[PDB]
Amino acid sequence: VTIVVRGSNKLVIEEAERSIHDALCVIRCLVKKRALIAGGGAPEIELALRLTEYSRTLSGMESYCVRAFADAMEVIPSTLAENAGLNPISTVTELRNRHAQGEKTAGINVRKGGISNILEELVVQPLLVSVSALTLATETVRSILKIDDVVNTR
Amino acid sequence: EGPLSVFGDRSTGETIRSQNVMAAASIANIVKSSLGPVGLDKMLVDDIGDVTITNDGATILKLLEVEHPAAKVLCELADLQDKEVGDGTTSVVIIAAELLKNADELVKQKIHPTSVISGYRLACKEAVRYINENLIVNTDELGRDCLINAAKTSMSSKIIGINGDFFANMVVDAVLAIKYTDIRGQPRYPVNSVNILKAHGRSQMESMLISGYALNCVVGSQGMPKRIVNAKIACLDFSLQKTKMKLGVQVVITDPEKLDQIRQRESDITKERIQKILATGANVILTTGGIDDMCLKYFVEAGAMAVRRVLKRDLKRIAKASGATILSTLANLEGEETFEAAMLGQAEEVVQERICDDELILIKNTKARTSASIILRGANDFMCDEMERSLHDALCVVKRVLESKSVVPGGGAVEAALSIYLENYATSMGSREQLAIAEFARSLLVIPNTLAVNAAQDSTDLVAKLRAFHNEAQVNPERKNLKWIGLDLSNGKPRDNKQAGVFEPTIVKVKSLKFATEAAITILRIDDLIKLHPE
Amino acid sequence: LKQMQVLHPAARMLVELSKAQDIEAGDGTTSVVIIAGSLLDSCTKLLQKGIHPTIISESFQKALEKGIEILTDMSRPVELSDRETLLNSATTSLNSKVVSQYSSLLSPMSVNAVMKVIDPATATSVDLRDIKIVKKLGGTIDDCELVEGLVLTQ
Amino acid sequence: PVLVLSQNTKRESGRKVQSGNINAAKTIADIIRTCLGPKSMMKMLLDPMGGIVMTNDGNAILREIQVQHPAAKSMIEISRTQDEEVGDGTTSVIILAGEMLSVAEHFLEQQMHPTVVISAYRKALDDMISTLKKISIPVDISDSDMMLNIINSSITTKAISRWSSLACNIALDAVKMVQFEENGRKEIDIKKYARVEKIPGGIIEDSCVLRGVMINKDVTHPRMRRYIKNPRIVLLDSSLEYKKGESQTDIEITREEDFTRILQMEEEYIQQLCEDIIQLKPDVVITEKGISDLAQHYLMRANITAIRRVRKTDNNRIARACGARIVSRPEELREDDVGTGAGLLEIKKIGDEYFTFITDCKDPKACTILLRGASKEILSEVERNLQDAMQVCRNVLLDPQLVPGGGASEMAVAHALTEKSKAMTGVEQWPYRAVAQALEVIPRTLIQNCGASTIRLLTSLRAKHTQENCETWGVNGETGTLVDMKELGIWEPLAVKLQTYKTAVETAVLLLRIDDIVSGHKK
Ligand SMILES: Nc1ncnc2c1ncn2[C@@H]1O[C@H](COP(=O)(O)OP(=O)(O)O)[C@@H](O)[C@H]1O
Ligand SMILES: Nc1ncnc2c1ncn2[C@@H]1O[C@H](COP(=O)(O)OP(=O)(O)O)[C@@H](O)[C@H]1O
Ligand SMILES: Nc1ncnc2c1ncn2[C@@H]1O[C@H](COP(=O)(O)OP(=O)(O)O)[C@@H](O)[C@H]1O
Ligand SMILES: [Mg+2]
Ligand SMILES: [Mg+2]
Ligand SMILES: [Mg+2]
Repeated sequence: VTIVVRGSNKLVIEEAERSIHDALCVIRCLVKKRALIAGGGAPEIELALRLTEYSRTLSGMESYCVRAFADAMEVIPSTLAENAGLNPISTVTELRNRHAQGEKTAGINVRKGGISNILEELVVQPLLVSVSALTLATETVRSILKIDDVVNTR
Repeated sequence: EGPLSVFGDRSTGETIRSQNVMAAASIANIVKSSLGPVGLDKMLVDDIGDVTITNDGATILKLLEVEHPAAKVLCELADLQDKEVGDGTTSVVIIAAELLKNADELVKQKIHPTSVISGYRLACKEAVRYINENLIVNTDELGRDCLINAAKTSMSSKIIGINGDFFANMVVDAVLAIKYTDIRGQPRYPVNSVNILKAHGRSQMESMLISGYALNCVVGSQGMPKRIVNAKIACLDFSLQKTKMKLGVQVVITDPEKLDQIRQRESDITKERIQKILATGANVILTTGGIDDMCLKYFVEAGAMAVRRVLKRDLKRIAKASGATILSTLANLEGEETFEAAMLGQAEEVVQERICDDELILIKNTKARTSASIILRGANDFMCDEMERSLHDALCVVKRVLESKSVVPGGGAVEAALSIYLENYATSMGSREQLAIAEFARSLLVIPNTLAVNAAQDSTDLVAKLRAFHNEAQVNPERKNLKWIGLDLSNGKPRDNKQAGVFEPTIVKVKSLKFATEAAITILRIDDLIKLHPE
Repeated sequence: LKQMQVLHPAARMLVELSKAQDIEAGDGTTSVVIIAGSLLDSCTKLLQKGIHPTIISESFQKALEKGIEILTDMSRPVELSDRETLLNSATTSLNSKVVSQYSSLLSPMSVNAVMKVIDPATATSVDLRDIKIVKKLGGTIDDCELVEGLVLTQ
Repeated sequence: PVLVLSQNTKRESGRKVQSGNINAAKTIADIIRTCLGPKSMMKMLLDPMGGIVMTNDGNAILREIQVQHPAAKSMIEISRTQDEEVGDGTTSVIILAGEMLSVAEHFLEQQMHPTVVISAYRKALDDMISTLKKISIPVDISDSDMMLNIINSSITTKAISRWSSLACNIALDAVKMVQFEENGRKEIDIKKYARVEKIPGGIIEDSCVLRGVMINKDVTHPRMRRYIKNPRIVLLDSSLEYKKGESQTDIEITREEDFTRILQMEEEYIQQLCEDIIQLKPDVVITEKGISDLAQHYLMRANITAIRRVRKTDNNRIARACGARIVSRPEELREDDVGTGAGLLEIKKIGDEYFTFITDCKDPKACTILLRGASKEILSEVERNLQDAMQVCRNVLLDPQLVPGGGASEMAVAHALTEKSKAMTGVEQWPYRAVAQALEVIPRTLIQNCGASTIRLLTSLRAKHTQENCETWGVNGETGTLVDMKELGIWEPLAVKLQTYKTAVETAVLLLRIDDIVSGHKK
């Protein structure tokens, strides 16, 4: 099949082509793994909550590190709250409070300007995207932690 | 900086936004003085001393050197408007710049750019929908009057302004002479098939329309005739020179007695071709290739005209008009070469005319189809070039009017009506898109303001009068006919422009609005610039 | 990340990270870099407290192993015969770009393409070289179209 | 860094641009206005190659000047367009354009928009044309005395007036010998068949027009005759020698006899070629290419005279004069292509150089003009004057109408416009009169060059033209009095006046529409 892309400028044509490629790759990801998950920052906040709970179980220095991992997952919701002109502290606190007492599909609604169920707004994404992102990020950090020198060569 | 070793320069935040806006504004300020029947022209001089006189937005923006991207976007916008439609290349830049300025005024307040973008899109869609109520069907009017008025309106503000009637009649006749007979689902009018030639000399009122075709070429030799009454025309696409063998073939001689008969053959083969052409009664032969001096003698003796180095497109137009057939070779569906008399065109007269110390060729009254050409006279070369550029606009406008049977008033009636309607319609949204729609409506109002300012009139009072009249038109249905009162610039008062005869195709307005909105949206989204250092 | 020219050797790895995601998913190229940066930021306090980098790496691996399980437990199965879910996923992936306003035109097309190239009964992956994108200047973004045939430029 | 948007382009706008354009145009007009009328003085100019131009023609002055302001370039261009279109009047057009542009800033400085001035000028041009056509006078072209009078009136201003009765005759004859009708009804007076040859020395009174042509060539071999009474002439476009083909020809020989054999065949070729000429029994052979020595041998054996390497233009003129036509293959030479209209072929020496004259033609349609004189500069000026005279003759032959000179036409048109303008209302009344009063700069200048009182003569002439039938009164440019052009006899063609007025008005209209300038924009 062929797609013909039209536009009034070269730059907008390039951006349109990139966007169409994004959508095509998303559908391909959905084909690869028949699984769906809720967007809008819900996975990150739930991950932070559950890892904070899990940290209490562990004992020793390891516990501290796990807690740090959890605190590094709330950057995505906070950013989503900042870009929309919302208050990040209140928004993230409300997200955590609502995720800690039941329903796990809460998220940031920019149309409503607040916090609400995310499936009612019909924003979803594949699971492979999140899983691959987390795995690659963790592997890259582990690789970076192994370095202790810089040498200038020819 | 410190972080992000980039060996470039980075700008972020309102700063870059403001900078971008200023760039756009500058471009508008270059052309704002060339809009309307009162605006004047521009002179451009390069580094070596060539002078170009023009008031065409596309030409000015193409000849300038620009390097800020936010201005190159507008330059390409003007080029696209020229390609798609062919008129209104100055108004679209003004509209886009004003939209960008009014949107930045809101974005300086804590209004998110996405809301402005959505409001702009909604306003553009609704304005395009509403314009289809201001239409006039040209078949309802008398067709010739509508066409003449459209052409004369397009021609105003150009060097051929006061001569609007003469050139309007010429343009309408030339366009009607080119109408082609398609499948008959819809007729088509292929403009730029009408040749335009320039020759300085007599006054511009001595420009002529030729019912036929005009070639900027001269006869091959001074011994040939220079006028044929009943013309039989053969069009060729190959050179008539003494034959040479191709790269693969070579001559090796071991017996001297066989040399001479070879050297004759090279001079004979081509002759045997020419006779085949001349045996069918052909008088005029046109060739895109060259003709040797040895071959010109056959035409000279036979009493015929031969023209060499004819452009391909001119040959295509001549062959299509006169009914002839273009031949790249004489070979047929058998092994031999023949020339038949059924592939000859017929013309009622062929002349070589003299114009201001040079010569050119006229082919008059072709029989297969009608064709046209225009010869433009002026004081010098700059004037003639400006007239050609002006005439192209009128030809394109008349083509658009004929293809799409609808016209729209001019002078600023559309802008005032749309501003009133969109300002009224913005109340129903009741959101942050209301502000964006109101700014769209207020930005549409820059055209009548510029028109009044260029005429050195009171812009504020005149625009207020227009808005009051159109407001009284939108309510109180018994006065619906006030939606056509435009603007009169030679006296400074409104006047009914539909009866006054100021018309324009609706496609101009539609495409200008769409393209301007797209450009404003695509520029309104940038919040960070990174400029890398040269290598 | 590719169009800039990052000079630091560490920052020259993050770009590669994004590349990897583009190969695997085609979406979430920004989120992976954000997450990597946040983890490396959180590592500083642990380094100051006297933790050894090896312990940090092991704890990050443990946290990743728990997070994958949590995310998998979040998910929800989908079937390719439901076009509404595919449309929702595509329009979610498409509403962050300049062409969001044209989503009601670009969302179905994409889906259509992916359903005209694969065999849904046995599809295990998609070849995107079977879909050709042609860029043509002129018009507006509202003029993109889907051709079930052949398009040539010469 | 240096944030820029247009890369060092220089922009100017406002009233300063209009004032600068008008000032530049007036400055251009100021250089020339001393060269109008029968009392003009010459100017000498130096060209970049070291020569000298001592001239009086307006175009010859303007085209030798380098300038930067675009308005001056426009003025020079209109000068050269006037020169090309009609050939005369390249001084009055510049002065008229300058005056018409000068009388406009008075309205521009009184907050009046340029478009109003443009409309007024365009309205006035049509009335100028109609009034010019109203006072025209027809001329009979079969009266030679009247034609000589017109040509003389055209050349009383230039430097060859001291020999006017000579030059006039020359000009007339030349034109009458080139008027030519051919297939169809197309008549032409093409001036590429009237060649001017200059030979320094002698005296100017020996200049003449030959019934024939004249070339700078000599016989190929000394034994050829240099004096033939009634020659038959064939013209060739090819070379009488053996040349190579172009089909990548090679020869491989293995036998003793082949080499010499090949060298013989070439000669045999030449022989048959020469025979194909001798079959027509001619006396003169003219070719544009070379001639081999063996061909000269054969032709001399056949008692022929040969010339080599004549230019294509000279061959075309000889063909048109003697009555032959050019042939490129001798095998296709007929009797109809042999020219028998000549009456003498002679070869003389003119100051250590050989020249060939083909003269005494029965009815030639091409001619040559032989000029003698003191040096090169004088002959160049005489050539320019002869060009002016012949162009005037052609113009009068293509359009037999006449209008009075000396300023009668300008004052008549000005009076007509002034009388017509009092029937109009509105602002456009005032620019409309201005152009009318801009037509009085032609008589005034004349008076200033004669050395008379312009303030009294102009008002006397204006009062004289107010009467009912005085449309032919003007200024005697040699004494400084008022005289009727009927008795003085200064008449000029209508085409020159029409072109002058049209070009001047259109140049003013073009220059009134500029509003800003942009420079240094890299193409
Ligand atoms: N006779 C007239 N009266 C009032 N307005 C006019 C008249 N003729 C043209 N216009 C206006 O001039 C504008 C077009 O200006 P123009 O110089 O042709 O540039 P462009 O059409 O390329 O934008 C149109 O908006 C039209 O309304
Ligand atoms: N309508 C929406 N409301 C709230 N969040 C959204 C919406 N659409 C997309 N998002 C969020 O935007 C995030 C990423 O968007 P995007 O800018 O494309 O980053 P990336 O390219 O890394 O995916 C996703 O996590 C998703 O949850
Ligand atoms: N004897 C004369 N008396 C008065 N005016 C004359 C006389 N001869 C020529 N003129 C005028 O001189 C003008 C010609 O100007 P001239 O110096 O020849 O250059 P140009 O012909 O290029 O203007 C004509 O308008 C003509 O009326
Ligand atoms: Mg226009
Ligand atoms: Mg994304
Ligand atoms: Mg003169």
